[PDB]
Amino acid sequence: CLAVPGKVIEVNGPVAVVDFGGVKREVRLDLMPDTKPGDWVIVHTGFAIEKLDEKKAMEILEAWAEVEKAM
Repeated sequence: CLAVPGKVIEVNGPVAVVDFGGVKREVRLDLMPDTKPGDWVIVHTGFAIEKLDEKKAMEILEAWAEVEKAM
């Protein structure tokens, strides 16, 4: 919905491929260089700015679903 987490599926140096609901995008990892496939990330202007796990990604999606329903 807005800055929704994506799943890191590939890492090549400072560039990752990250899957956002089926749509893969290239994402820069310079700010989080330890990121690995299987991690989740929040992305701002093409750069991963937070690394998170699946559990937290789920909770964020649940919150979005809730705010959207509430509005």
